[PDB]
Amino acid sequence: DLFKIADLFAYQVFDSRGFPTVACVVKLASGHTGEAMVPSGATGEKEAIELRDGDPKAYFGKGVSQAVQNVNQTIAPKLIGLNATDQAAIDALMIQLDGTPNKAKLGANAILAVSLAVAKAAASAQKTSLFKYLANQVMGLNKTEFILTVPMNVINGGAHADNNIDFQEFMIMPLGANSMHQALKMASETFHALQKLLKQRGLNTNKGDEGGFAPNLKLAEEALDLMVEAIKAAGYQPGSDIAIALDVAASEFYDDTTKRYVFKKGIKAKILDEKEWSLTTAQMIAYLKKLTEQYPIISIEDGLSEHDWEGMETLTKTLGQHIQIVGDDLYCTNPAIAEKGVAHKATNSILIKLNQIGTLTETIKAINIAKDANWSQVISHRSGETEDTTIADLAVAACTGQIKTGSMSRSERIAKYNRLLQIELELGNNAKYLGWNTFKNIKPQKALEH
Amino acid sequence: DLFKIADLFAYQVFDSRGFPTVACVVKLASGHTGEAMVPSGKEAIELRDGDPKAYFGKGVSQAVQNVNQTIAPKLIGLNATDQAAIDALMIQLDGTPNKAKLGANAILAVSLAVAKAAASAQKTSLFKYLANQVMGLNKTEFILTVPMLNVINGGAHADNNIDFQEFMIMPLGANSMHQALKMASETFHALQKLLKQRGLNTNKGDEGGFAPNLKLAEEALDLMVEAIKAAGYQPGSDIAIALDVAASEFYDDTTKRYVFKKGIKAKILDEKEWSLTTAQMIAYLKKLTEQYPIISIEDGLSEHDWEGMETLTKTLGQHIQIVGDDLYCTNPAIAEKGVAHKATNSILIKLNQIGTLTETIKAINIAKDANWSQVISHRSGETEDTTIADLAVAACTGQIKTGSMSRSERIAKYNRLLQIELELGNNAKYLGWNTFKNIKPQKALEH
Repeated sequence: DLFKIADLFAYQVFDSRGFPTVACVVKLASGHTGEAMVPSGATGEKEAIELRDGDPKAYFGKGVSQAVQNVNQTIAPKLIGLNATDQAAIDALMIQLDGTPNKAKLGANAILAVSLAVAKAAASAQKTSLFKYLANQVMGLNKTEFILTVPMNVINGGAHADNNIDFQEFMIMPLGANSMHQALKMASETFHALQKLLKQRGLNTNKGDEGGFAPNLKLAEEALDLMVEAIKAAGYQPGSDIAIALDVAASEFYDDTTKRYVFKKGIKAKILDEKEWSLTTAQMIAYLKKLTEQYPIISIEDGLSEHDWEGMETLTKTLGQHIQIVGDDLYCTNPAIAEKGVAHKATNSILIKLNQIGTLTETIKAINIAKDANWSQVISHRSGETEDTTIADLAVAACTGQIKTGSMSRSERIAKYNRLLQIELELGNNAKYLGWNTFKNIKPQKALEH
Repeated sequence: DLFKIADLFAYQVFDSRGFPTVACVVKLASGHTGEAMVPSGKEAIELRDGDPKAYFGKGVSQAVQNVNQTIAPKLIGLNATDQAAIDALMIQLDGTPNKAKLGANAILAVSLAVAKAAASAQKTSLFKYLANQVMGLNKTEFILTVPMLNVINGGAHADNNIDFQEFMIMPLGANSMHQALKMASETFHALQKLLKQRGLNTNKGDEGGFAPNLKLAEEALDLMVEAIKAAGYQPGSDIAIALDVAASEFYDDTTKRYVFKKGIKAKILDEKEWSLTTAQMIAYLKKLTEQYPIISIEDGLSEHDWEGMETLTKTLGQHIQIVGDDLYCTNPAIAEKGVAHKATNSILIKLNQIGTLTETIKAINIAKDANWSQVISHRSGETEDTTIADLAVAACTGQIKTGSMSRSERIAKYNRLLQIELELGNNAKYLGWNTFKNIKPQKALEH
């Protein structure tokens, strides 16, 4: 049998931050192999459980030897002999074998490593690109033409940034391009113009975890002004060529005592008055609205707190007809929660993080829930990434038209972009970069498109 | 036929800094493929377009076209296992001494992709193919690489006032690759905590290290020793230090003095006291190796100071590794002069400085014959390509310089080394302090 699983094993490797993570290798009886690595975030509540050893004498508590052992001694014997193309059955087996909703027994990082390595081995054995295998064998979509991904992080703020800006991610989005190579040209040139801008302002140009900058800026508007200048300096038109996406990460500064959005970093640094910048839900929506009118902002991720479902619904009603409203921590790539988001019209977009849910099959379920709702699906990296490029093939296979996988530095990000270049080249006329037409969940304002 | 080249193409990709570089894909008649990408830093010429409309002039579409229009048609039908012939043909196809016509980035991409395709067609690991087919070494047991990891940056492209370029930890006390990287990982995280406590920036330089606003090289070395201890390890016996001084960057050819220009311009150093003769520079490096557990010095004197390099190698080289990097530029003809003059006891091997795999192996074997070590090295602009890990294992150099413990253009090499160690089992050995055959380390340092 060409697809029978012959060997399966896991071992500890490192992510892009130097923390341990899980690698898994699947070997088929034909000799073909698949290999996958698991990313890691900077710990959500509804996320599937990332299993860490918590030994203070080993990797400052972040070892993954227990997850690795769960693959080698618990999962692997159950999967030997199975046809590797039976993705849904193999994921179901691991789901039942863990037996908990959040994969706390085996660890989502054990399960996902196997889930992805099995698909890669099958794709190898079918002698086909991973994106074609995922599209046409796993998802059964019978596609010959594929949609390439408009990419969206060049300036950081928030909980893990060294500066006093409360929003978490400021991203550029080259929607005016008509090919993946032109989109990455736009992104590369804008990134390097931004680096020159920051350097001559006297700001630090060392790289944050996702390859962007965390300079000592005082205000979100100062970051947004600099991105507009970088776009212009690179020779492009803000909005029509390169737009802006935000990851507000509002859960991080939502004050649960007062039910207000408190811009705590700017307040504490004496940049912001504490009363003026302690915002009601209504005032926070009005502020996000204002930014979308002052700047070419096309997408807002986690603009309100995950505890503020009523506000999220109001935001999507107010702004979502023309602005992409992305739910990330709102759903945690959980199909059951995404369905509730669809019913309530909480967002018009979902951020898809493989390791937040833990199997490829469930991730595809979440993607299809969004598709049925005419939401966009933004396939996403984590702050701790690897050289693994699975999310590039996944985003192309599901024709999401959008990916969030980092800045234009650090090859745990760049490798996804290089993989997308290769996919575009391999497909030729069968690849389409839709640009502004990539959105099916919103109607972008014509003034913004051009 | 199994190894016949059927198709071959290049295309433009991005390195770890966001700048264009060359990728090449080789497909064989048997359907097997190899793919490589080229890093970017007397070197062979890296060919850039110079078009201001595109990538601030740093496009590589001419190199890409040179592969597609010039090299590819000449390699169709050739045996991909004949690395020496394919490399010789590309060298003649270029026709210049420094690959200025086709570009070293065009030629190296093909050179590497051909070898990976042949290894794929042989159903063998790349390091085994390189060792037993390309280098004909008939090896079953391999030496793993002691890494030297750049954790603090200075010099030309760091935004601080330190003149020395790279400050590196080296986990020589480990007895496995995975234990070596445990030591590296834990020390790197400890250093990060220490920098934050001191109010210093912890975002990353190009090679994944830190570039904090430090005033003296001794400050960086102090922090590294503290981080080693804070991680629970012994400076020296567990984790030693390697330097890349990059002295060529601040050697003043007019006065023949090593002028610590960054520290002088920042009013940290008095210009008279820190404009050092060759003898004072050697005396300074010697003192550093006495105050700090430094086991290796790269480019401690200028490439224009061969007499100095010979004196440094005779003064410290008995027990300190002295690495020639820009002194040789991975050039076999220049390496042979280094051997005859005993300029160093080690050579830094950069594939894209010379431009083919065959010439790189020639440089390595020249060093092997002189009882030098070979340090297989990354460039500051790397890719997710992990060729240097397999090359360093194939040649049993026992040493690699491929970055800090962050950014996966560095980490990918370490992950590949972990995979190689796991694959080989008892056929892999991490030699630790015994990895050095070119020096006899001081027992005080390694005990």
